[PDB]
Amino acid sequence: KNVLKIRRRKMNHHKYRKLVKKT
Amino acid sequence: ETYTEDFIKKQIEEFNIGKRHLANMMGEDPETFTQEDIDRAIAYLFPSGLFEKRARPVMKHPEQIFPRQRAIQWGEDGRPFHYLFYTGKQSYYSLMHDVYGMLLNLEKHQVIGSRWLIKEELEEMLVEKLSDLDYMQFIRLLEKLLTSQCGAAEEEFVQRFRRSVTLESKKQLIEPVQYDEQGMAFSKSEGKRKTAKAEAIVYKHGSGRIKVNGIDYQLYFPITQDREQLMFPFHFVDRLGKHDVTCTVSGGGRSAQAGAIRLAMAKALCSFVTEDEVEWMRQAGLLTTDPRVRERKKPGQEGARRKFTWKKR
Amino acid sequence: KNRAARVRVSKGDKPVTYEEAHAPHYIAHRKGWLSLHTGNLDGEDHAAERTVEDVFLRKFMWGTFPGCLADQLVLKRRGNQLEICAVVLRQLSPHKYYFLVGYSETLLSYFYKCPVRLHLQTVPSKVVYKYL
Amino acid sequence: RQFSYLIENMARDCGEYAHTRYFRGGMLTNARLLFGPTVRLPDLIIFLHTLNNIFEPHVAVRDAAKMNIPTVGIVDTNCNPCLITYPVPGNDDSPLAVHLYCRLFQTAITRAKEKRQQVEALYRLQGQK
Amino acid sequence: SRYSPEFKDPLIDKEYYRKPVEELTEEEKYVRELKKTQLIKAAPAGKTSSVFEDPVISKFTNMMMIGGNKVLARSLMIQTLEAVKRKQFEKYHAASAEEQATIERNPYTIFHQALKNCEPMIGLVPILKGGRFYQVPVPLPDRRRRFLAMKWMITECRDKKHQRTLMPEKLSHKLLEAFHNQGPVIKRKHDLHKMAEANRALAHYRWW
RNA sequence: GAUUAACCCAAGUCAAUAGAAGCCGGCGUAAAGAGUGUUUUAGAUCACCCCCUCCCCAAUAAAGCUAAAACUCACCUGAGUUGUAAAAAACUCCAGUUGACACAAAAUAGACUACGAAAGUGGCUUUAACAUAUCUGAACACACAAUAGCUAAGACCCAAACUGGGAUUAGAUACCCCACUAUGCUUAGCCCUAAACCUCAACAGUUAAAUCAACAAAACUGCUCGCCAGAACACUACGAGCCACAGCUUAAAACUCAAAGGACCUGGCGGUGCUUCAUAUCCCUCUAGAGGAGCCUGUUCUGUAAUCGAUAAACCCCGAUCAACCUCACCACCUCUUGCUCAGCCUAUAUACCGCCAUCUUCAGCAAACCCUGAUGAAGGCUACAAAGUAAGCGCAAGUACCCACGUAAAGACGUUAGGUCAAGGUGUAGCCCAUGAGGUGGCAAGAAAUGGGCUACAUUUUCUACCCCAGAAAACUACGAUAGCCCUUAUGAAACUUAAGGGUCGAAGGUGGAUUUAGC
Ligand SMILES: [K+]
Ligand SMILES: [K+]
Ligand SMILES: [K+]
Ligand SMILES: [K+]
Ligand SMILES: [K+]
Ligand SMILES: [K+]
Ligand SMILES: [K+]
Ligand SMILES: [K+]
Ligand SMILES: [K+]
Ligand SMILES: [K+]
Ligand SMILES: [K+]
Ligand SMILES: [K+]
Ligand SMILES: [Mg+2]
Ligand SMILES: [Mg+2]
Ligand SMILES: [Mg+2]
Ligand SMILES: [Mg+2]
Ligand SMILES: [Mg+2]
Ligand SMILES: [Mg+2]
Ligand SMILES: [Mg+2]
Ligand SMILES: [Mg+2]
Ligand SMILES: [Mg+2]
Ligand SMILES: [Mg+2]
Ligand SMILES: [Mg+2]
Ligand SMILES: [Mg+2]
Ligand SMILES: [Mg+2]
Ligand SMILES: [Mg+2]
Ligand SMILES: [Mg+2]
Ligand SMILES: [Mg+2]
Ligand SMILES: [Mg+2]
Ligand SMILES: [Mg+2]
Ligand SMILES: [Mg+2]
Ligand SMILES: [Mg+2]
Ligand SMILES: [Mg+2]
Ligand SMILES: [Mg+2]
Ligand SMILES: [Mg+2]
Ligand SMILES: [Mg+2]
Ligand SMILES: [Mg+2]
Ligand SMILES: [Mg+2]
Ligand SMILES: [Mg+2]
Ligand SMILES: [Mg+2]
Ligand SMILES: [Mg+2]
Ligand SMILES: [Mg+2]
Ligand SMILES: [Mg+2]
Ligand SMILES: [Mg+2]
Ligand SMILES: [Mg+2]
Ligand SMILES: [Mg+2]
Ligand SMILES: [Mg+2]
Ligand SMILES: [Mg+2]
Ligand SMILES: [Mg+2]
Repeated sequence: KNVLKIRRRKMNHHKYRKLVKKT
Repeated sequence: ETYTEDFIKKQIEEFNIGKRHLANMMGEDPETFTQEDIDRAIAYLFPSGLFEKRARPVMKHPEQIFPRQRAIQWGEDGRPFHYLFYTGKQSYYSLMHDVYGMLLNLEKHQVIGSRWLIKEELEEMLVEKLSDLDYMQFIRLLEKLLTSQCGAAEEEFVQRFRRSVTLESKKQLIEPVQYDEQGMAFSKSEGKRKTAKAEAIVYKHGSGRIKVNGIDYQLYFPITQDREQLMFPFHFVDRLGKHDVTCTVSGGGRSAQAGAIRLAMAKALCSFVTEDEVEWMRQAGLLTTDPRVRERKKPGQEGARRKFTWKKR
Repeated sequence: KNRAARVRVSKGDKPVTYEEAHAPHYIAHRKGWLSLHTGNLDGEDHAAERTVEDVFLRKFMWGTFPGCLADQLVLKRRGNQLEICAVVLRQLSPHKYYFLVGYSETLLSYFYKCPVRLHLQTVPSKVVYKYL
Repeated sequence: RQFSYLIENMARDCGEYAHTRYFRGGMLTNARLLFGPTVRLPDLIIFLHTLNNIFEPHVAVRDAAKMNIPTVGIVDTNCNPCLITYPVPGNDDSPLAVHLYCRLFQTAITRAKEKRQQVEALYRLQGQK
Repeated sequence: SRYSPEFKDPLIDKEYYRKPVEELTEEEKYVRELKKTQLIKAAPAGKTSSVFEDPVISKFTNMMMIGGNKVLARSLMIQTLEAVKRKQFEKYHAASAEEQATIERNPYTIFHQALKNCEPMIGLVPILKGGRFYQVPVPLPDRRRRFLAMKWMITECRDKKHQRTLMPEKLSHKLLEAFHNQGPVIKRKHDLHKMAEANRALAHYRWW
């Protein structure tokens, strides 16, 4: 299988961690 | 386009009646009118300049014209005549069966002028279409039959599938030795190099004089390499200073003329040397016409081979 | 890819004549010329005029025998004689073929100021060489 | 192939047909194209070996069933008899077994053809008188 | 080529043919009976059965030929051979009875030895590796060694450093220098050897 | 949208809204077996009968121990060592031999497949020690849970986030090199997360029937618990709990979309593998060139009142085997209106086309009609000691042309690039008709500049003359070198500073040309 569903979650989690760090 | 037996029978009746008509047209005896006469009369009455002869008018016997057709392979009841019909290759496999059967019987009991027929000739003896591997398998089986102690019955069979090939001897032809008014023996030959054409008369006895268009060879050929070419044939057979030559050459340049004379002298000189010496001249390249001639220029390119510059991209 | 005078392969249902089935490189090899005269020989004159006359006669005969021509015309010139040899079909009544022969021979003789003869060979249907 | 020559001769001697060579795709299911629209197919196919040379069922076993042709077949312990109409379990490898089978079928076929002529001939003689 | 593959090259060698039959081996006997059935190409208009034929000089002459002008190329060659011989006769007559023995006066012996003194034993090929081209010392076949010796000699004589000196005088002077292991063509060989030496560590980069 | 006709229903028609219409299906890859094990109340029939893998191999905890390799120290030798596609930085109380010497890690055995609930566990020894004589069962509990991380105190060989330096790069917050810290270790407490996946639940049973969407690790039955119900929002918000305070667990909704998703087939593509090769051909090699100078010619730009088309390979001395007028289609001005034509249009559209072509092709494939395989899916169809293909026709091939049977021409299918051409001619569609048509006069067609192709050169293998290869002269500021410039004459034409030829005058750049690049067997 491709990892396209993982990649969506990967970016969501990355952006969330960065938002939390920024705020 | 299938052709039935009744159709061919009618075509042969027409050819025999027309054969008598054609003989009557030309005022020749219809009884002694051969196929060579038919072809000659048809070429006169229907002149065709088409380069491909197969496209020209023809009046041949139906057997020569029409292709071979296999007859029906089953009767009214629908039963095939041959026990190998359902293979689709009954003629090929019947032959393999016959050759395989002979190889078995031998065990129970115990080149230069001929070649094997090609696939297209086997495909006509059998009247079937064959693969390339089918042809090989059949030949591998015939070769296996020669290596055995094949008898007379097993030799007439193998010869049916062998085609005599006419080897052409490479032995150089020799010109006749002629005699002049004074009784001096001489030979005459000709040579071509590029656009130069030479005719040389080599005398059996002489002092080594060579006349080219009436001129001394060293005055006619001031270039030393052109003179080496004249020396080459006589030097190779150890006959410098033993023959007189009078040759005429036209066309081409100085080098092409020296080459044309070299070939003309060598061919004429073959009349005065031993057969073994003539084969040495042949093997030395002295009796072969050089086929290397100028190639035409093609349109869209600078030369015979050179292309126009591939423009910078 | 070359296109000139090439009937292209199809599904095997298109009947072509012998004339149609041969590309130009077969001219003088497998097929002959449809007009024979002396204008294109070395040292001969009036090739341009013979060419115009030939183009007209082909168009003229196409429309004078509409739907009747089964193959290209063969044009023959001997001296001042002009012979037109045409392969036609057997649909038109013979009376119409005699009318059009008399009409065409006469009209063309006065047009080009030469004795013109028309030779008709009839076939039941267009002769098929192969199905491309 | 050890018995190709034997089997081809047995067929010719009994007046029947043999196909011991490579079997080309569609000899039976596409016979009209390969042979002609009026070609008559076999009424009975006898397999003396039901497997091909890669140890798989001979393609004609399946294709004989497709064309609704009954099949007689010698079926060894490694063969598949499901589609063979009249299977005969027996050794297909030993020359003694294979030779026997050829004698039996050859004899059965030769006797049956002779019987057909006897019956017909008697049926005609009695018909006239 | 206008010769079919069946055509074999002609063998122009008088000795090869006069050789007696008894001396022949069973292999050499087969080749001779075979050629009697083969097609033979016409002899090219260059090489003949002359005893004065030298394949090396004929090859050097062709490498000097510009635009198919063989007459001029041959003229320069014979002028160089004459210029070499005259320079050696002058050195010979001006020398002492002892030195005369060591002075060579045959221009063919000088020409051949001059080229053999310029043939390079090792060569360098460029090899792509790791994004940089590397010069790599590589053995050279004998054909390539002979060609390079000739090409370097002709190239040196065509150099513009020579002002108004004719080719027969330039080439004759370069041959006599190389005959004595001197001159710029010998230096060009030594440089190729020094560059191949300095690139000794890069020999492994070769894969053949 | 209008209009004509038609269709449906009909005193209705049907736009919006709402309702009617849904749980016995699933959980390897589509959503789903919750990281692991163990209850109660219960459920099951797999518990009595009735039976065959107890012990040992790398479970776990504790204590003790060490063979190989490091580090460090010492003596003796060496001047370098380290780093690699190749370098730099770095070290030089450095390196090599020998000896002494671990709170680190655990070759081979292991081609074994064992232990443990899982996580995990493969150096040695010893002690303790691996639940349940039905099964299932706690997300309301309890006890565990790799790596990373936190708190505190220690150890420290080596490795190593971060950081610094070196190098690479347009940049390089990377990949490559060096140094070094947290950290990996121990002790004592936390944290409770993994693609914790063998993505396949426990127990019992079966291999026969329908074997079976595909793929993967064949298809199922009984029973039970857990879980799932379009995508995305969302490992998110809020609430709650927690030694967690940038955390974990549980976990939505609004707005939005007509899909998302799983597995395959075909094709393309891969800085895609292996093998074998290319033959003027990819590299190396061979010869002469282009790229530098002048000139000729095309094109692009700029300019002009003043055409058009081609324009990566496959444009660029191309349509043109050819523009002073004409040609001519352009510009300016003037003139004609059933017009040389039973008109005309070089007006738009080559992305409507015929016609004739480029291109792969310096290819060998295209394909009707059948047959068979795949459960009768998109699709696929060969093995010669042959295993499902048979194949008309087309192309190649063969023949033919040229001097051979060689070579060179010619030929070269189906398709590819909506490739070129409406300006060869013809033509679909649209448009112009006192003008987008027709005619006349005159005129443009240049060069700041750039660029493609070619020509002639830079000379001594040359320059001039004789000759057509046995010569004489020339040879650097009067040499080589313009086919350019200027002047004159001539030729063609009605027309020539303009086109061509010749002569005179003039004697310039150029001194053999970088990266790159063309052709030839
Ligand atoms: K209403
Ligand atoms: K998890
Ligand atoms: K191991
Ligand atoms: K160990
Ligand atoms: K896994
Ligand atoms: K693919
Ligand atoms: K250049
Ligand atoms: K150029
Ligand atoms: K077109
Ligand atoms: K057009
Ligand atoms: K149009
Ligand atoms: K000058
Ligand atoms: Mg993958
Ligand atoms: Mg997102
Ligand atoms: Mg040339
Ligand atoms: Mg072409
Ligand atoms: Mg068996
Ligand atoms: Mg899933
Ligand atoms: Mg699990
Ligand atoms: Mg649990
Ligand atoms: Mg339990
Ligand atoms: Mg943990
Ligand atoms: Mg820790
Ligand atoms: Mg370290
Ligand atoms: Mg540390
Ligand atoms: Mg430890
Ligand atoms: Mg795991
Ligand atoms: Mg899971
Ligand atoms: Mg469970
Ligand atoms: Mg959802
Ligand atoms: Mg998470
Ligand atoms: Mg959260
Ligand atoms: Mg919260
Ligand atoms: Mg090339
Ligand atoms: Mg230039
Ligand atoms: Mg233009
Ligand atoms: Mg354009
Ligand atoms: Mg265009
Ligand atoms: Mg005008
Ligand atoms: Mg004009
Ligand atoms: Mg106009
Ligand atoms: Mg197009
Ligand atoms: Mg040929
Ligand atoms: Mg061609
Ligand atoms: Mg061909
Ligand atoms: Mg286009
Ligand atoms: Mg107008
Ligand atoms: Mg001038
Ligand atoms: Mg005049």
